[PDB]
Amino acid sequence: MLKYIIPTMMLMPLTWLSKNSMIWINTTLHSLLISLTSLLLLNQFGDNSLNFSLTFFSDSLSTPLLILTMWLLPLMLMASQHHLSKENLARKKLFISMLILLQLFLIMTFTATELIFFYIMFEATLVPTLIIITRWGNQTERLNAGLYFLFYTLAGSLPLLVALIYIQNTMGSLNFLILQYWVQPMPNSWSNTFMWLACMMAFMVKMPLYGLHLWLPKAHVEAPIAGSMVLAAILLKLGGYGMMRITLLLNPITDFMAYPFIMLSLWGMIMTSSICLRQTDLKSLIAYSSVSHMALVIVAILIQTPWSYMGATALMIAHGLTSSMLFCLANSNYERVHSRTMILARGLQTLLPLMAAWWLLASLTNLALPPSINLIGELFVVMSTFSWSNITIILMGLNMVITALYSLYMLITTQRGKHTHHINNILPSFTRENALMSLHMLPLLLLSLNPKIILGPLY
Amino acid sequence: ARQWQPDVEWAEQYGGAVMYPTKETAHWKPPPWNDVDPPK
Amino acid sequence: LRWQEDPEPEDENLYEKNPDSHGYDKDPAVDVWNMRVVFFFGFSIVLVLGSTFVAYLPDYRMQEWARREAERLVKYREAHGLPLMESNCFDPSKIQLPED
Amino acid sequence: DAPPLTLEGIKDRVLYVLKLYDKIDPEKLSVNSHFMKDLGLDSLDQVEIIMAMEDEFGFEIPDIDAEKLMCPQEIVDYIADKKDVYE
Amino acid sequence: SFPKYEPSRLASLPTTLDPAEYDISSETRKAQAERLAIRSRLKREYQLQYNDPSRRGVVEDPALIRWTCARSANVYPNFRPNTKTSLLGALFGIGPLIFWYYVFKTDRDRKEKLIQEGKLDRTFNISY
Amino acid sequence: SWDKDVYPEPPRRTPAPSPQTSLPNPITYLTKAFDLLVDRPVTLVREFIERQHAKNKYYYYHREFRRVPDITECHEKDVLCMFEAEMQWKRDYKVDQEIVNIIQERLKACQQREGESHRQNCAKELQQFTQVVKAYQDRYHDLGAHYSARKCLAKQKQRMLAERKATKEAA
Amino acid sequence: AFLPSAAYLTHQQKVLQLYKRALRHLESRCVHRDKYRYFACLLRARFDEHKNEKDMVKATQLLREAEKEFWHGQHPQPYIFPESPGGTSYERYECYKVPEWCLDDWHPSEKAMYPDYFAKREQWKKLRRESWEREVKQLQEETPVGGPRTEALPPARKQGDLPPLWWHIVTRPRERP
Ligand SMILES: CCCCCCCCCCCCCCCCCC(=O)OC[C@H](COP(=O)([O-])OC[C@H](O)COP(=O)([O-])OC[C@H](COC(=O)CCCCCCCCCCCCCCCCC)OC(=O)CCCCCCCCCCCCCCCCC)OC(=O)CCCCCCCCCCCCCCCCC
Ligand SMILES: CCCCCCCCCCCCCCCCCC(=O)OC[C@H](COP(=O)([O-])OCC[N+](C)(C)C)OC(=O)CCCCCCCCCCCCCCCCC
Ligand SMILES: CCCCCCCCCCCCCCCCCC(=O)OC[C@H](COP(=O)([O-])OCC[N+](C)(C)C)OC(=O)CCCCCCCCCCCCCCCCC
Repeated sequence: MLKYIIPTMMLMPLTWLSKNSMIWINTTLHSLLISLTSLLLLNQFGDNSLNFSLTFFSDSLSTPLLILTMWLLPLMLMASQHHLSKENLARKKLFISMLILLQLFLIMTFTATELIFFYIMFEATLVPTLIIITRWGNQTERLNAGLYFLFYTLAGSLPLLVALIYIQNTMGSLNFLILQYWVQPMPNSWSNTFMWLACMMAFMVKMPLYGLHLWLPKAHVEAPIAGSMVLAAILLKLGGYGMMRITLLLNPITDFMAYPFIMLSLWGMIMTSSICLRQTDLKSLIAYSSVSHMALVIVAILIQTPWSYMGATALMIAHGLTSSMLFCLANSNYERVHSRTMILARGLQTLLPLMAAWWLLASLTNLALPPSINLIGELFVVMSTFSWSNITIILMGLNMVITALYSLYMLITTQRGKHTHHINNILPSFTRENALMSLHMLPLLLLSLNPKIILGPLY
Repeated sequence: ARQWQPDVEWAEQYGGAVMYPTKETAHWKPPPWNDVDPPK
Repeated sequence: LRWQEDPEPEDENLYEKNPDSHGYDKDPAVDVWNMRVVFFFGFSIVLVLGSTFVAYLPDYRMQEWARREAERLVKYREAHGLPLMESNCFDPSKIQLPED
Repeated sequence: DAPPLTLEGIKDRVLYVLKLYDKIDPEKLSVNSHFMKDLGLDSLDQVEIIMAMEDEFGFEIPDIDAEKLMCPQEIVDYIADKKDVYE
Repeated sequence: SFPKYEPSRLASLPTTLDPAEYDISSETRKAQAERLAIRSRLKREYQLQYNDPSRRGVVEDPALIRWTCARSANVYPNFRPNTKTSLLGALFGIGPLIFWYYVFKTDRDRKEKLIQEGKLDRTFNISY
Repeated sequence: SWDKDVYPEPPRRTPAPSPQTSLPNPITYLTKAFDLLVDRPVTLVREFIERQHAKNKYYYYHREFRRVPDITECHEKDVLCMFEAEMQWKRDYKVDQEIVNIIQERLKACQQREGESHRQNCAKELQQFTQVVKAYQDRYHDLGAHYSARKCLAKQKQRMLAERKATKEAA
Repeated sequence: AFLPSAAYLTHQQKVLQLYKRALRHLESRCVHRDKYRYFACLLRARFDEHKNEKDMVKATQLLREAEKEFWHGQHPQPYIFPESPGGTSYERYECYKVPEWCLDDWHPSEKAMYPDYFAKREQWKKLRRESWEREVKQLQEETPVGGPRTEALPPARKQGDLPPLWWHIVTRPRERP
């Protein structure tokens, strides 16, 4: 994995030795080359993971997250170069450096063979993200957004450090390859109960769990667009990746300890989706939709059946692409009306027809339209939770009603109806913006032709 | 439409002798700038 | 007049000083070359050659092999009277049970 | 479908309806004939005239606009302004 | 004589059936005149900006910004924990969680007892 | 082509055309037109492509995995042997999955090719399907998403304890 | 209670609006034109029975029980004109009513496709921006203290001035673009 870490590192001289006008072009070009190179991680086998070294490996779980991670960086650089056009050159290079450093931490968060190196990169992803949100955010509440984002995360993860060092001292190694073969059954005790909670609550925070989700609608709406894209697309999926690694060790206690965290998810995806029926802010609606979609991934990991893991990893990749596109579309309106209010600018299919087609496709992939990988992940989670308990289909099916009822409402409020009369700075769609929407949607649609590369280690 | 940066109302929250003024910590004026007091 | 301040600037339009703008930069040559870079290394290189790469993956996670091997093994045990699958994954002779 | 209206056509149809009304004599009617002062009608008759205009041209005049149309020329100008005639 | 119209929460009383409409008193007419004056003043303040050729952008509506700040940014500072909000927050927050907990727990205890007794038809179930 | 024994088909018995009416049916003329207009140019193009295949003939092989020791003869917490046992078990798991898929293809193809008398004429495929699904369920079901050869051996030992207890209590 | 120019509906306006609602709901009740014309003359006779009632309290009482009569005798599906609100063709064409400022966002290649139209548009925009300050100083010298009382705009009082706040009334979209 050292053929991906060193090009990402070499993007630091590439953004700091460039001309004052070429720093977006060079970083976009070479990060697109790194994203093209990311497809060599598809050397996956039906029995063995792709094990590079003592430090780095990549199974079929980490590989789609890595391809999505290395693909998201040129897209964040395309989204972020408009609102940072008046920016100082040094601060512009600092923003590009924080995105590069965040990519560098993510691509060896997902490949960390050993779990405390996973912890160090997993908690190292805070600091560039914190700096991006609290420095290049727009409003007053970006500082409170950074405080909530930092102190839910570290409150969840500082027990995780102690739990991982306990596993290091007890088992002898936090190598995930050794812990596949030295895993012992975790019995029923209070020590093992708080062992389970210390292993899980960090990822429950970063997914987010319902009830712990309160950092997210502050951290998504107060971030800039590259921050919103990286929290939606990747930084929620650190929790899912970490759960799918750490629930190996947490058996058979999970089979009676996951009950409060499934209910909180199965009712919470009803609540947050319901919140999306009444959100006046468009970016907050996309944030609460992200909570609603990651609650299904929480249920699918906690029931730990194979169909559930396959649906959860397909749902993570699909939701990453879809929610990143939704934040980019909301940014496309915010760069024209300079307010995130969803009822402000209406009727925008008369004014931006092709951008309304991109809104339509992103709204259809939000509501899980088949055969998209959104519906593949949604459907497989619903199948495995029907296997879990037959009554859950109620809480599933009702959610699939409400997920439609805000996916099209967002389509009808922003793009349909009579347009706002007193708004006249509605420019035609830039080629940068349509390129950004197409680079989100066209991989999301091509992955319907071959979904087997985004279905985890147990396809 | 531009980026919010703090004003005088935000920045004067950090100018007191303490950060969270209570009833006891209310008469505390901030210390002098060169830390040199009048000889009284 | 509290906290002396630059007035907030007007929203600048990239189409006014450049009606052929692609939205990348206020310099039109930089704008057109950033458009060409994004479209060539985004669509002509990652999407097209990436879809061609994923379409021709060398038997991704051995799922073709596992069919073909199965087409051997069924053909081995249809002909020899054996059942197509045993309920035991391992040989019951090589397992010591705890006595009771 | 829907042939375009002209000012002369709207004026001829408005006067054509008002000549088919048994309280307005057709020999006295003009485009500037006020209904209450120059024709001696009632406000109920004016409501019925605006309803005949609505049945004639197939669209509703709201009451706040209907109670201000007191001659055939005001009716023709209202239907002109709404149907956007003489493009 | 006639069945009196009973207005409801989602079927309001008409304007033409309200007895407070047919009062022509000057103290209720001054209120209507003052409301019309406020509406005319806000209308003029709007369309002196809406018809400006120099303006190219969004006419800022302080009522819309004020509405969004009331709906989002001014909910917790106007909260007081009392008997009403506590008996609503517990009955709506942990209530359905306890309900679905006992529902899914009873269902899975029933299904687990049927499976480990062999009394559940699980013949062709090999996808899970 | 494929192997006719692992994918069995009964011999096709089509009836001879016995036309009673004097009206010529359109289907014979459309079959002649499909043979003259479609089947012959596609056949010529495929013969050209087949000659171009025959000008350079090369081969691919079926990968043979030799049988390493399984998990029962691996020492506890000895990763160099139980790694090989686990990889062997995962490959055999994929193969057993595809055996179940082959028998499902047999069952569905029998149901379609028999049509309306499929409930009588597909009892053998239904019996083979029931056998292989019972074997797959006793072998790999309820293991979980972190399935391993240790989990499968523990399930087998639990089932064999149940079998031995049922043998003891009924003797 | 709600009008753009006045702050209230008069008694005469309430009686006339009840008369028109009663005739339209009667035409919705009784479909054929001869039978409608019979019952419409009967309804006109019922309104002309109490036309010269000088007592305003008695006339308001008659209006109130006539509203009760109407509300009992209305139609569940009244006839609505198609472009009238509630009709089937109402606000149908609003997705084709593109505002005129979008013509400022066109490319010069697609502005050159209509040379005379944009050359004639620029004199409308010149007329607007050379009349704007005159009509603003017309409004601010005519509006009394405390802002305007009513929503009525004054006309142009001079020769050469345009009426104040005229652009989005004149340059509004057509009904059928
Ligand atoms: C590996 C090679 C693969 C090759 C094949 C490609 C495979 C899929 C790739 C993506 C395909 C869709 C892309 C086009 C849509 C986005 C752009 C757009 O706005 O188009 C309008 C525009 C035409 O409009 P216009 O008149 O010019 O102006 C636009 C209007 O102003 C405004 O626009 P509008 O209002 O007129 O249009 C809105 C309308 C809205 O219509 C709809 O939304 C209705 C259609 C969707 C719902 C119903 C169908 C559901 C699915 C059933 C069909 C699939 C399965 C069928 C198979 C059998 C059954 C299983 O959109 C469409 O009709 C788009 C048609 C395609 C829709 C696909 C489904 C998207 C819905 C959301 C997800 C659904 C599940 C996933 C499906 C995945 C399929 C693979 O299209 C273009 O200009 C096309 C440009 C080139 C597109 C290239 C696409 C492929 C790129 C991949 C590059 C790398 C690989 C190389 C292959 C290249 C192939 C050429
Ligand atoms: C996000 C907000 C909520 C955060 C919740 C975080 C998880 C909740 C539980 C965390 C417990 C603390 C870490 C436990 C690590 C367990 C390691 C282990 O093996 O322990 C076995 C050991 C048992 O000891 P032992 O295993 O060494 O003993 C030898 C073995 N026997 C038992 C046979 C003798 O457990 C403990 O010593 C104590 C475990 C419980 C700890 C209680 C104190 C912490 C209480 C909860 C704090 C939660 C966060 C607070 C912050 C909130 C926000 C400000
Ligand atoms: C991956 C995780 C991160 C996500 C983001 C990724 C970003 C980086 C992007 C990298 C490049 C893209 C990666 C994904 C590539 C997916 C494509 C791919 O590989 O496909 C393989 C699949 C492979 O199919 P296959 O697997 O069956 O083929 C067998 C394999 N070979 C080829 C070796 C024999 O490609 C196809 O299926 C192509 C089929 C032909 C082309 C499409 C035909 C259908 C078009 C429409 C027909 C009419 C339908 C109805 C239409 C009605 C109107 C809508």
